[PDB]
Amino acid sequence: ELVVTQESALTTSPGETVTLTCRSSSGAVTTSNYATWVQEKPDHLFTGLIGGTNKRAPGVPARFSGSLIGDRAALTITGAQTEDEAIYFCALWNSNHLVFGGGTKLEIKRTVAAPSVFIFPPSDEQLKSGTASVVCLLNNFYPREAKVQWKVDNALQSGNSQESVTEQDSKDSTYSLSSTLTLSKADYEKHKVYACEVTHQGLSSPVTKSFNRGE
Amino acid sequence: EVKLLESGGGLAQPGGSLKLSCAASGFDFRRYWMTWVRQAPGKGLEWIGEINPDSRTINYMPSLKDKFIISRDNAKNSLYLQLSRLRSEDSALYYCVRLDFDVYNHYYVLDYWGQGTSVTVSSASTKGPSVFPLAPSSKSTSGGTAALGCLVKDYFPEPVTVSWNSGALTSGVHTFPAVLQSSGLYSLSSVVTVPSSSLGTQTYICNVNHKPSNTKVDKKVEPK
Repeated sequence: ELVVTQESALTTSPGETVTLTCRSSSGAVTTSNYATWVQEKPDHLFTGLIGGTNKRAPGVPARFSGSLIGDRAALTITGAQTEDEAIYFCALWNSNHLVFGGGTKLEIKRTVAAPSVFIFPPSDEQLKSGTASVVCLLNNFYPREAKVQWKVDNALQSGNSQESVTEQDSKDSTYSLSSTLTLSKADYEKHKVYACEVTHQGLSSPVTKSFNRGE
Repeated sequence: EVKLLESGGGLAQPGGSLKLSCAASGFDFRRYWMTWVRQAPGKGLEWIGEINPDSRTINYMPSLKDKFIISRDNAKNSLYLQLSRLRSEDSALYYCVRLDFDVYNHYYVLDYWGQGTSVTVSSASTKGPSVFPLAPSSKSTSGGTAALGCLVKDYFPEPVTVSWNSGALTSGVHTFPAVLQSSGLYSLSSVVTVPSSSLGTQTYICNVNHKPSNTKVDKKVEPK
């Protein structure tokens, strides 16, 4: 059972050279494996980049090239651009079959950006249905690491919130994050102050956004 | 353009079968090898198999054969994938992919990919989403912007498509990855940020479609 392995994630600055590798558990990756690279961009947009180890596909920017380094197949990007933010998969041919690697997220580095933070109280329409969702938005930040803490009447919330982050934006190189606190309507009516508290490297001290129920 | 339109996905019950299909245009389909690839949620790519022009060489991923049947109909420029003995592990996006062959150059690339059709294997029933506004406030601005959005809540299965003002509004938009709640139902939010002073300047309507339950909703998000 052939397992192809790639680095999970790499970070590079614009203009810098970055090298993605692809190794095999059968032994050395060789020319006979016909290494291919595929790029995946958001909305699952796939582009074949390299075939036969080091043959660039028609239409693919010269910036990309493929080769072997010791044991492994390699995709080099010479002068990474912001639009190169993507997941890159290599795939080795073997016997008849083709086997994909697990993929490598390529993050393009940029200067630290603090999030804008917003809190949304539940709509009057949701409250009619018996539940209440409070949403917190962290918009356009870098780097990705970010803590969100929910508090209700100053009490730290635990295990009743969920969280979701976008892929790196291909233009400004930022991330955004959405968090939802769910409680029942009855529990929502028992408390006044709903706060979303956010720590991030770009903030010199945490930002809190809050609202008062029925105000 | 090259086009590869998949269809046939949706909800299937465990044990049951399903037939995906894929219609091609913009190239001489007769001449090209074709491939199916799939991607389970939050996971990597998995090659399923390939078929040559005359349907005489059909290679499969061995570790799951007697399960997927690949065929093609060159007169209809169409590729087919038959799924049987369905399990939750088969839940994925299935991609129709064109393989460019080149024996002289020593070259085999998966060059054009379809957008994919979603397959979910579950005995759970379909559920349409409720759509709730995330109202903006002139008083709740941050980083020179106002935020507004839609909470698309309690649906099954994936996916929902969301857009703003019938696709006319794209700057500032973020649709977040859906989250799976402890109820077993999905939830997602979509937001728009705008410069603060532009808030009253235009109407914002999020359009939410959920094909499995035939739900279409247009929700106006009034500043409030």
